[PDB]
Amino acid sequence: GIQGLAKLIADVAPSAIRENDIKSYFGRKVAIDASMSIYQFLITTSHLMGMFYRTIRMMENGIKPVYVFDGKPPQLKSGELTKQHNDECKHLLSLMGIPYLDAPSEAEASCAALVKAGKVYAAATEDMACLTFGSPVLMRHLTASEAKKLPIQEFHLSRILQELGLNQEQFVDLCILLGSDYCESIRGIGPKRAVDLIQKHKSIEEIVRRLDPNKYPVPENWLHKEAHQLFLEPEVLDPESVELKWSEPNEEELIKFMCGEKQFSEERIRSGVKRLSKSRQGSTQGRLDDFFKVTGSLSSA
Amino acid sequence: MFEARLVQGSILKKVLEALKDLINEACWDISSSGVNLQSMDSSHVSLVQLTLRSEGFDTYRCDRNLAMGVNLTSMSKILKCAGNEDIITLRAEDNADTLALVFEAPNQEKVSDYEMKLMDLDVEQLGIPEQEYSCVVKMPSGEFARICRDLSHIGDAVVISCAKDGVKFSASGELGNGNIKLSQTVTIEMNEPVQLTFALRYLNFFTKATPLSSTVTLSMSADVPLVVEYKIADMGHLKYYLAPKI
Amino acid sequence: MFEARLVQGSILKKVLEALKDLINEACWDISSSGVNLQSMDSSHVSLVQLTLRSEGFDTYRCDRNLAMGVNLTSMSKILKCAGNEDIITLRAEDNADTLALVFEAPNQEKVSDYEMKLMDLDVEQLGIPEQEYSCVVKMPSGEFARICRDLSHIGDAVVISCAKDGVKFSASGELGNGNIKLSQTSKEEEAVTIEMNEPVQLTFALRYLNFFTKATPLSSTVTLSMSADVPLVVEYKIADMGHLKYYLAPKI
Amino acid sequence: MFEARLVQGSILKKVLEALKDLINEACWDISSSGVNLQSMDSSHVSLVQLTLRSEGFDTYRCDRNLAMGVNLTSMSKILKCAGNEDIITLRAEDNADTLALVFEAPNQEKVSDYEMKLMDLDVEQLGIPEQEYSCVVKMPSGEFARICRDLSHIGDAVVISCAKDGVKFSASGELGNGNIKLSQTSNVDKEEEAVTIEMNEPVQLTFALRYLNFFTKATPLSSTVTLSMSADVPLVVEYKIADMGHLKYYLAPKI
Amino acid sequence: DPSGYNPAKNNYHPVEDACWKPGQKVPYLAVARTFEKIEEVSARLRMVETLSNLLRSVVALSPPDLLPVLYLSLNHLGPPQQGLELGVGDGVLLKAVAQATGRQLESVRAEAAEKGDVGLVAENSRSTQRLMLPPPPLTASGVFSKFRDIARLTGSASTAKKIDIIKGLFVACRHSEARFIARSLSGRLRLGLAEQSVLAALSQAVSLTPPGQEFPPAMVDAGKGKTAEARKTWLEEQGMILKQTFCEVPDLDRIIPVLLEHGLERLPEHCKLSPGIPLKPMLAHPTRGISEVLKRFEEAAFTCEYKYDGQRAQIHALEGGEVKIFSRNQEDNTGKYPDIISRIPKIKLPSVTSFILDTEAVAWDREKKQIQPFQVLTTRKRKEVDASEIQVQVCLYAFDLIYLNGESLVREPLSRRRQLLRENFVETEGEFVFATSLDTKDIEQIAEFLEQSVKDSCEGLMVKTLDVDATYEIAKRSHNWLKLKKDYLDGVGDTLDLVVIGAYLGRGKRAGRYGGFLLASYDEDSEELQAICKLGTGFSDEELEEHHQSLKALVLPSPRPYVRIDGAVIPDHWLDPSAVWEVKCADLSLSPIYPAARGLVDSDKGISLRFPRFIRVREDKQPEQATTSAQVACLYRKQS
DNA sequence: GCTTCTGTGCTGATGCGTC
DNA sequence: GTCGGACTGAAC
DNA sequence: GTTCAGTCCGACGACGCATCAGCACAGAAGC
Ligand SMILES: *O=P([O])([O])O[C][C]1O[C](N2[C]=NC3=C2N=[C]N=C3[N])[C]([O])[C]1[O]
Repeated sequence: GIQGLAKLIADVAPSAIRENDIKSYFGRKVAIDASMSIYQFLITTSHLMGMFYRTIRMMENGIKPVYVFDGKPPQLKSGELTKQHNDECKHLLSLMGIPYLDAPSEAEASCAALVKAGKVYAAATEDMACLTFGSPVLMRHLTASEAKKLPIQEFHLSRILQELGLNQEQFVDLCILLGSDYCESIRGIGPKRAVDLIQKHKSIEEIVRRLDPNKYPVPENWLHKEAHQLFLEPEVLDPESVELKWSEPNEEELIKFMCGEKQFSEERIRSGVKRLSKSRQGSTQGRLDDFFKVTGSLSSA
Repeated sequence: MFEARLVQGSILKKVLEALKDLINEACWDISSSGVNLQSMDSSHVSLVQLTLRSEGFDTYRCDRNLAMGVNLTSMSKILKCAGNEDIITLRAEDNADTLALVFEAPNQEKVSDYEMKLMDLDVEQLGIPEQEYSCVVKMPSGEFARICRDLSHIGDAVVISCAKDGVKFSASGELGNGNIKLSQTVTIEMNEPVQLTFALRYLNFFTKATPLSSTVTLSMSADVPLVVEYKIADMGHLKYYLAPKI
Repeated sequence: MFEARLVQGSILKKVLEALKDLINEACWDISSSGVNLQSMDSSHVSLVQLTLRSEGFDTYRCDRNLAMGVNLTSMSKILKCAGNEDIITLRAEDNADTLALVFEAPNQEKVSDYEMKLMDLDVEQLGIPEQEYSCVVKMPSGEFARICRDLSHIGDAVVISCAKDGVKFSASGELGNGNIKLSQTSKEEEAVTIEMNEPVQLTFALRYLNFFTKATPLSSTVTLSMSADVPLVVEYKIADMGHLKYYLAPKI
Repeated sequence: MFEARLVQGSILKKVLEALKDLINEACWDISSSGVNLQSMDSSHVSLVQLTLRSEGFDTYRCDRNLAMGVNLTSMSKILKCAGNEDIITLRAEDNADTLALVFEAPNQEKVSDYEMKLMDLDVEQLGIPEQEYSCVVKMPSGEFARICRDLSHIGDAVVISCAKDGVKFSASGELGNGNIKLSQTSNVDKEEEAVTIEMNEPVQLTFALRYLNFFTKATPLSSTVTLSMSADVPLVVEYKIADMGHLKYYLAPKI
Repeated sequence: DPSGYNPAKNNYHPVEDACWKPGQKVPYLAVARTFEKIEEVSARLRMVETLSNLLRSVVALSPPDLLPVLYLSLNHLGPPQQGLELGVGDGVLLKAVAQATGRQLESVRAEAAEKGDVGLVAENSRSTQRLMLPPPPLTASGVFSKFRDIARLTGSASTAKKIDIIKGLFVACRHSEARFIARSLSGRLRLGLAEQSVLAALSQAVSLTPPGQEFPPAMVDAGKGKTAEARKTWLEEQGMILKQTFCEVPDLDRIIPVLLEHGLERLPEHCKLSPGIPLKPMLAHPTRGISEVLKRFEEAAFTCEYKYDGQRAQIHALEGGEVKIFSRNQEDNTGKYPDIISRIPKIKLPSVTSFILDTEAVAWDREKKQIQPFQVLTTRKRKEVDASEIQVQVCLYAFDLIYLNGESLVREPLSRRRQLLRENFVETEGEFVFATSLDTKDIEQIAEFLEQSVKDSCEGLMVKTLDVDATYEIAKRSHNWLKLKKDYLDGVGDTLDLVVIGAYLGRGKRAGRYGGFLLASYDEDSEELQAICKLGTGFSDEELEEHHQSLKALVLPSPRPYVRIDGAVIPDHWLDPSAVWEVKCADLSLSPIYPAARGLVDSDKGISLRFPRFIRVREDKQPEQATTSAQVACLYRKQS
């Protein structure tokens, strides 16, 4: 994920940072990036053990998960300088009644495309790439285990963009300059510079050309262009090409193989498939803004 | 400048006893029309509307609309003193951080006044549209309250069934299940049959307002927030809006 | 299977409310003669015998003898939601897994029903032989409860004394001893009558009396029976329907 | 050697309960004239004085002047164990280590008895002079009790100010401020329900609401009470217990 | 008139310069004036002088008021064997001040935080709450009676009863006694002087003016005509008599009355040591390594001992069959281990009547047959003595002998003591054993036994001499045994490098600056800082001043979201995390309060440092480069 | 049915004793 | 538990 | 004759059994 931009926001605009708790997100469809999620699940069935139990935990509090898998990754600076366990996760999605999407590229772009088009209200990832892809709401830290307390952090892209006044492209350029996975950035100018330089020079291209000293280490191959067009219009699937629906979960089909390929507590898994199934009797309660429009806010003098 | 006088002060006690609990901090909008207040609850699953028209005020003056944010637990503690039949009078200055209250006893003997501190509070407001409800039930609030309490004693999911032939309330808990019915002897008006489900984890908080009015009305339609409404004399009414349990 | 109806639902309301703090689960035994419930407490120190005779109700229909294990706290949470004046009805099947409770209001605008989960329990049944208790006393219930509320306030044990024309409660502790004096009366709206054989004195736990005391609205008159070192019998006469009998161990 | 029977034991209940909250151990002096109870609080802020006279007792007989040291808690509970209407008889003899209480019921069939352990007690005696008071007010017991029960929620101390037009309470604190101006019940002399003020000079002072909440407990003995306030002087609150006695309280000011 | 009472005047006369008449109970105002004169002085021997002046005055005018004014300076409320304690919190005191001064709690808390001292804010303020009677001036006997009443009064609503009594004492102050009452109630009297120095000022007073003189005192300066140096030599040899007399029997209730009624030279004739009274146990000195042990014990033939991680226990067996068990800090802990009291028939040989022994008690695994950590012992229950259901078993390790069959052994060589220990008891495997000791002067076996101990679950090494200085008497030197810690023996230990996140205001000597800190580890799989410990020790005065002067501008008014804290103390300031401080740790442990490292071993229980110590401000780093919770877990695994 | 409260735990918050 | 801190003694 | 050398005193820290406070509600009493 983009280096340090959470720090810039948490120092300049904590107001768009909303600490909230799990039961506040009832009914919500959530677009989960499968790649970073299975990556933390590996930290040999442990990747499946998190894939089972974290999915259960989400289902309990009205949250409907949308797992999005990666396609062709773009020309990473590190990566351009196996799917046995990946498809192992695709196996139990159908076997537990959860949908699987496959994105044309980095699934964080396809999760953000889904959010910005109304099909889903929140995502599930730790990386701010989805905010930079235009997702108005980011929901983070959900995928953590039950003991690691982690209340769930909202970010509001609309509020962030409004408070500084600096548009989406004037937020993509921030991310690139502040240190993306696509290229190095200018290690000679501090991370605090990003909001102020964007306020004074709302592009990376205008930002570099004004100051040309030997002390300003702009990238040796200056990929601060190409990432801007990538985050503007990434290689994503059509959201309405896949109407999300959450199916009846299997009561026995997973467990007949689950303890079989990886010997583990029968009682935990059988109770898990029961509890996730009973949570589907909930997921019911809704919210007034869906029925009645916001006339606006009324401000006291 | 705000000045309103009201001989029926005892209803304000009953109003603030109900509003306080679902909304700890709330904002009145004071207008030439009289006083109103709207706010949503914590989960954004319900909201309240208070309406009181200026027609019922013993004297009123207002040069412009005023927005006053107030903690309702403070007003409840204040009015836990004011006497059961007192005249209640409210006053405010053009830009003050305080609201004045003046209370006169019926016997003129015990005369009280207070001056509370305001706080700055801006809250979101939702503009409810006018609509007709496929079911309207009009019935005494005291039985409705008892039924809601009796059902959340067992289980939190309530089903409310409304039709020409009667009203039904169904629920169940880990101990088993129950059903209650009401017969036209309660009055029902309908256009289409409706049956919905809601959470008594808000209806037993709603039914606090039993002292505010002798009867309640329930307005319902398919996939629409239940409206529970209580009349306030001639001066106005109170409404609650609750999102359905899909 | 059986079906039973009584117009005065308050009777069974109180019959339940008397037992709720004694035992949390018990076997109700229902037969064509009537309903019986014999059980010890949570501590073996006491026993209850509750009996309701079939002819005491307005309508009774039992064709198969049956005993159900019952969670009494559950039925308390049932009946708390109904008015005292309503008609009660109970129905049971042969496959004893759910009981139907029906509430019929005197204003017929409301009639309601509830289905409760049954349980399997085996109460340790015992035999209670009837015996001539060397002292027995009948008295009005309201003061007997007041006396218990008073004596348990100063201490945890009470000593009865039963003489030929005089009965006394006593309790002693840090703040002193309290003596409650009863003299026989022989007519008024209520009377205390003594059926003596030999004089006696016994001791009992005031805590279990503080629980027993909830049966007071079920009867005007309560009858207390004892001998040397046998348990105290306490009977509340439940109309012409039957009786509720406590049996409480004496403290040595 | 002491014996004292009184028909309306309800007064005795009410006064013991009303004293419990402020003091746990106190002494009666019993004499052939009657009974007195002077006591001080552990903070030595609030002084109480009870007086009973023999003509208020129905059957009173004291020969030797005897001091009874008594813990209020045990004897208050003993009268909680008694009916209101019951005829109560205190009994003891010379150097008796135990106090006898007889409780008599109107049914003749119930005649209960309670023995209290006495204890050694020494109390400090203080000699507060009777004097004029700059302001005197008679108020219904309920109206002052309600004023204080209310104002306990607006602050911790009340700024009283009496005057010829009407007595003012005022206070301030965490949630705001609150004023109560009781006028004088002037045009209609109801007696049972009146507020009356007499004043040579106005007096204005500050006082503790914890102790006012402790004082107001004697409200069920009389429908009215009287307040004596004077500059720099401890507030006198008085409860005239019919024709059996007087109960008086002094409150150290917060000047 | 005590308002000008001046014990700083040269040549104090015990009766002529006092400010009350004899027979009267000692005015507490003078005790307060004298405490204010002591704190105004820095020189320790001048403080012992001024306290000796006042002890002499008391035994001249009002001998019975001796015992309380000791505790007014010693702050203790009785012999620790009784279990008496004041049991009042500093919050309760701050609310009592708010009631008695009439000031609201927020302002008084803010003032007390900026001054660091409840006693300073007890003055300069009034409630104007005028009583009708001006209060009786407190006596030192009365002050002590009210403090033991605060200790005695407990049960439901007890904090009201405590608040009332404390209010009463507070409004009865006259000039400056209130500050010292405020200190007195916290258990933090901050007098600048302690037990040994009060025993010294006592010894000087009771030697200048012995008891048994009738008034007016016939002798005032028992050192008269002697030169000050030879006076000092007589003072200090008498002071050593007193100290040894105090050491053989800890409680002033056995010492001070017999001191009045028999006099100071004949004290040991009555004061014999016996089973059933506890005795002051030996202390240990921190040494870094074996060359230091060899220079300290060059002439001293010495032996080696494991330092077991248990609790210190003294056992005192009477011939009638009752036996008691006592802690280091003197308390009666008997009935923590009633099963040991059930074991007494099998432990001693049939030829012996009574004894006193010292032992380390450690919890023992019955089927595993191994040691377990101090975190096992600390969770052991305390109040109930119920032996029917025993959860955690115990085994004993001997390390010294005090008393056998009617002979005192404290005065003797460790050689004859340990001989008589071995030759007069029976060992019971899994119940009670000798600590293993190896009897050599070769460094190899010593560093071998070091390794064997650190791998046999023990803390470090204990070193004891057999005869040279070996005796039990504390007064000559308290530290006769040596502790060889692993902590610096490795040259550098478990060093960690932690970011600053928060600061605590200073108090006492530290007041007017910062006084404590809160630190975080880095959690890179969240990009956030996990609070790991509070730091309060090992920084010097001028480097503390440098830490403050660097932190002054670094505050943030809000908590920045990059913090994780819970249950741990909410800090007085929030700090932007710009520097890292290298610190040292003694052990990792599973904190039920700290969030850091939760779930890497145990799900909810986080990790924190036993015995944290600051070391160095690591000025070159960036915050995220600091230690990770995964390394912290790795170290914890390596502890087993 | 209403009143204020009492008796009811359950969970939270420190004081003080190990080291 | 533990580390620093000010001062009298250590004794050359 | 002063840079060492040792005492002694209180700065501060981490856990955890006990044990009481502070809502919070059924409950009963009071009416
Ligand atoms: O001064 P410290 O607290 O570090 O050390 C004394 C402490 O060590 C423990 N101890 C373990 N084993 C011991 C021993 N002390 C004496 N002898 C042995 N053999 C004990 O807890 C002491 O209090």
